[PDB]
Amino acid sequence: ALDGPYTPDSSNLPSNYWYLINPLNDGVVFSVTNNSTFWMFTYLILPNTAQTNVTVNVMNETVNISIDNSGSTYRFVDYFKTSSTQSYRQRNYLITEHRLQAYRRDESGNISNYWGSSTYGDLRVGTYFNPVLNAVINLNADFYIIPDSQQEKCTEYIKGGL
Ligand SMILES: CC(=O)N[C@H]1[C@H](O[C@H]2[C@@H](O)[C@@H](CO)O[C@@H](O[C@H]3[C@H](O)[C@@H](O)[C@H](O)O[C@@H]3CO)[C@@H]2O)O[C@H](CO)[C@@H](O)[C@@H]1O[C@@H]1O[C@H](CO)[C@H](O)[C@H](O)[C@H]1O
Repeated sequence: ALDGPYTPDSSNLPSNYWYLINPLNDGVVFSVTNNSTFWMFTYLILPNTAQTNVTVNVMNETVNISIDNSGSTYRFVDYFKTSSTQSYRQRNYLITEHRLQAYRRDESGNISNYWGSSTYGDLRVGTYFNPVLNAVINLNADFYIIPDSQQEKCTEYIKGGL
């Protein structure tokens, strides 16, 4: 149906596709930096994860972050900073039954992904207005590719699983 799966890869990805990651493992599943004003990664957290300080190696830095997930399903949590020496801070999250999240970089270089919760009723695509034109995107997960004209198909997978 879908093009894929492909093994984990880093590349300066094009803008006319959604990248549907299907991470086998928790932890860092996605990252991108422009090396100057924006660093972003997504951490997949298991259900019933009490608040924990964890050390992670991401985009060539060893950093410490807080993670938590008191829910009964998976939680993909976005972390960002806007300068080299800042600490990472949490942004949006996706609550989901499935090991699936999806990313797209728009033509202005902004990262979009899925936020919210299908079960709660506020699942949405949200865009972080922090351009990273030509930045290498690290997909730390097996993934599939979906043409940008087919966002509804991507949403279907995010909601329902593969
Ligand atoms: C107020 C509300 O709707 N709370 C929801 C909660 O919704 C948040 C999530 O969608 C997260 C995902 O990242 O985004 C939050 O909105 C962000 C927005 O995306 C940012 O751009 C903006 O800068 O900040 C806002 C605020 O941080 C949403 O607010 O999602 C949870 C989990 O599904 C819901 O349970 C929660 O609903 C509330 O649940 C409460 C008890 O658990 C109460 O029932 C309350 O009445 C519900 O509204």
